[PDB]
Amino acid sequence: RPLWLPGSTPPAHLKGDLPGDFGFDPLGLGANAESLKWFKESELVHSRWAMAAVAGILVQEIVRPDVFWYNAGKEVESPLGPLGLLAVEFFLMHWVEVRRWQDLRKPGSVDQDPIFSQYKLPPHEVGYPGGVFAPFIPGDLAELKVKEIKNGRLAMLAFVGFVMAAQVTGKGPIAALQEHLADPWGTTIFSKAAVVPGQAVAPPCKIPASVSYKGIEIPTPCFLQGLWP
Amino acid sequence: LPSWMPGADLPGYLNGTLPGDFGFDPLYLGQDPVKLKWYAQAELMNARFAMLAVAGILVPELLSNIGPGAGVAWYDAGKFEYFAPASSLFGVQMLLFAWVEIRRYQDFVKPGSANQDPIFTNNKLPDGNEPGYPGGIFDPFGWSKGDIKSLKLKEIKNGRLAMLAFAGFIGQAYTTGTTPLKNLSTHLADPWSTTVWQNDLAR
Amino acid sequence: VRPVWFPGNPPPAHLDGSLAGDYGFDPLFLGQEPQTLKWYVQAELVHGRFAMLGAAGIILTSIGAKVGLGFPEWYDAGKVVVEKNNIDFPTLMVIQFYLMGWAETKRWYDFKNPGSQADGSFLGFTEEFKGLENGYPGGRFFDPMGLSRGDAAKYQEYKQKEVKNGRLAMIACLGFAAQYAATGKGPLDNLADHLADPNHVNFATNGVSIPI
Amino acid sequence: RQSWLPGSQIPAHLDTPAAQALAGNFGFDPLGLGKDPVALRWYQQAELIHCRTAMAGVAGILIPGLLTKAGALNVPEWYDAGKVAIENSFAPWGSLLAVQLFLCGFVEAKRWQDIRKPGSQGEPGSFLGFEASLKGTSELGYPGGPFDPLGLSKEADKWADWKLKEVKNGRLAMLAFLGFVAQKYATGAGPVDNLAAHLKDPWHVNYATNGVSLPFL
Amino acid sequence: MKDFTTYLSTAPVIATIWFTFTAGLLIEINRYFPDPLVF
Repeated sequence: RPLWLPGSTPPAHLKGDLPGDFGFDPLGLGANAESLKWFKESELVHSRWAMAAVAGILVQEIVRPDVFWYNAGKEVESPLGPLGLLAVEFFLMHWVEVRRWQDLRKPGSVDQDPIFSQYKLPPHEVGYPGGVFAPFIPGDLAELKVKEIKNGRLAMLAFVGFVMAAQVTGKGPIAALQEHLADPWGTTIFSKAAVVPGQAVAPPCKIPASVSYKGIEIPTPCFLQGLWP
Repeated sequence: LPSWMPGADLPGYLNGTLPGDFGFDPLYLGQDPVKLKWYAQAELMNARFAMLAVAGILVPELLSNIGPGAGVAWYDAGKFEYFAPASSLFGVQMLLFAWVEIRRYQDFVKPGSANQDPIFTNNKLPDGNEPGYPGGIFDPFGWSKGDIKSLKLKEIKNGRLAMLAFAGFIGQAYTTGTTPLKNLSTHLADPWSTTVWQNDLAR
Repeated sequence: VRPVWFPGNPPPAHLDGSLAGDYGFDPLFLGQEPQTLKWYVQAELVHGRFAMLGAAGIILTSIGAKVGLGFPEWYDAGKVVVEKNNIDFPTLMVIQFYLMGWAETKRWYDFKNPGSQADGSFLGFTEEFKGLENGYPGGRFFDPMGLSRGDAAKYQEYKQKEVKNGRLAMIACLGFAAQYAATGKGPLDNLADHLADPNHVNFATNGVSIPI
Repeated sequence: RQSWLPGSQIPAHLDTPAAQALAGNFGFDPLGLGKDPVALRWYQQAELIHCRTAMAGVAGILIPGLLTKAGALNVPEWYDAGKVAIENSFAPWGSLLAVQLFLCGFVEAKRWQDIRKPGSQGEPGSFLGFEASLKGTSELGYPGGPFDPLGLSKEADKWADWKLKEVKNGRLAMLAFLGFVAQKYATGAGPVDNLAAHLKDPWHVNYATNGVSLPFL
Repeated sequence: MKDFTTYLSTAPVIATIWFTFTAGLLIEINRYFPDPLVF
């Protein structure tokens, strides 16, 4: 079995049934199956969120450059009332999330379109609605799920590294890429900072301070500033 | 079992025998059967009264905003002549409302006891007593042709709805000092800046 | 056979190695009595966890101080924050009192009666206030991640590490108290100082600790 | 069962058919003052008396004082209302005092004799027609006839409910009176105003800020 | 240890400690509240 370590031994509760495992849980927290399903769900959740996020940020930096995706929160504009937008947002989200959670806590219990009785989703797996939720399927879930989880974990890493690269350079990830390409040698946190018993150094942040939006003036500190190297 | 919460856990006692029962009692306050009766009746009364109340609110407002004895705001209590002093008429009322109250209650405690005109013994209600649903003279248009249940369900539904309606009326009136139709027209002009938080934060 | 706190001598009677951190160290036989011993177990656990809290907050704040983040020195921090804010010292204190009193009383009467606190007399919760062991209230709340309910072996190892780091944190916070009591400075400052000159930055250089 | 303190042990005499069958028991007897049956019975009666009196008093304080915040019903402060009334009155305060002493004394003596013997004032012919309804209702502290006119003592369902609510609200009314007089000593202000102030700023309107309750601060 | 506990539960030492406790109580009382005459 392909393992996250060549030549090592998987733990107890890890075998390989669920895709995306290769015997990795050094803390062995996958003991309780309840929390384990909980965490499978949560990891799928985060992976999908982050995949969507990186995709959107990338394509947007592409087509509409010079718009700091990080500062889109600030510099967005729309004639619609922001309060109404966030209201619709909250309510929509409360609904969808309570649906998914009610189904998790009680499997196969909400599978119907409660409006159109004709419409009702077939039986499926928690974390795998499908049917209408997956109408067209080329290939096999055997590979689809493994690719899903792989790409999702990778995209989580992508998103967080984008955030770091912004906090350190303020540049969009593509800008930072072109920068790295320009100087392969000097474009490294290595070439940016280091720590020694004599003295320590860290790169300064580009996210300036409390952002002054339309009256609120959001306090904008840094992520764990003092321990960046 | 239509539930206020699909897949949830209904209480045992709630069994749909009353219209509008979606198994809703998160506080288990209807475990006593006598209490359940008391409160079925109270829901009915307060809800139906809220119905007729919000109707008496809306209708004359709608007529005033169109092309007529008065166009006064519904909460403008002490202000009208009505050719008679309020206190006297109020005493009249309390007596007569007490009259439903007493025979309503009598038939609730002892069913099938109040059917006749006590004056005109011939003039009498049938056996379809159903404490809370007399009918007969209370159903002169040949209704109750349907079973009872569609009308009962829509009844309890609209009654709860009207209770909420009146609550909104009084609350938003205390806050805005305005009339409900006007408030709704404002929300229609713009909903995007007419919200609770809009106005409580302007407050 | 287990490594004694003092190699060569045999351990005491009421000390065997059943609980984590047992190296046979009760030269004063305070745990001769089972009830008192178990009580002491719980007390040591509580105090060690508190010391862990103390060390963590201290070191974080001290880093925030030394690096230019404007974080006050801990022994000044309480005063400076109550001053920077419009808070009322007695109000803070009394609310904190309320809270610690209620929770600690629950713990106390659970030590008294081992399981009466999970009876569900509380709002609606049951066994979520049921102690797994003395000083080990492992439940859905005090162990939502459920480490105790898997691999009891690694769990015992974790208990070992817990008491270990706990005694370490106790001695650490005492050390910090001493560093300030001596130098009047930040412990991280004194740290960088000993870094500068271990040969000439120490208690022997303080001359206060050793009064010669 | 519902205990004043979970985990803790229940007082034996409190854990008895009579006591647990009296009302509102929670095992609350730290000092153990009702071990004697006669004693605890007396105390039950006493708690009843105090409950009802305190309910009445707090009503007479709040409701008039509440509606004096409303436009109508200009009434003074409760503690000064004594002076106000003796001013607006006609008979001397000592006089009306002695009168009401007579009045209360007679019926209190009645209650007394009945507690001594439940079938005491049912002594036929002692009064013209009293005895008939002047007998107890098998629960000392629960007379009948004129007592419970509307006949709410007949339905056993709501019986213990009325009882529990009675004892609850009565104890709470005691506490209300105590808080009122306490904040009258400390703040010196009317309780409604004290409430208004604590509403305006609980964070600074409290005995914590009075420097009265806790002067060492 | 239990021997020690018993030795402490012996009588004259208990009389001792109770008296010490009471006396320190009253001495501190007079310290913080000097010169009491009435009330």
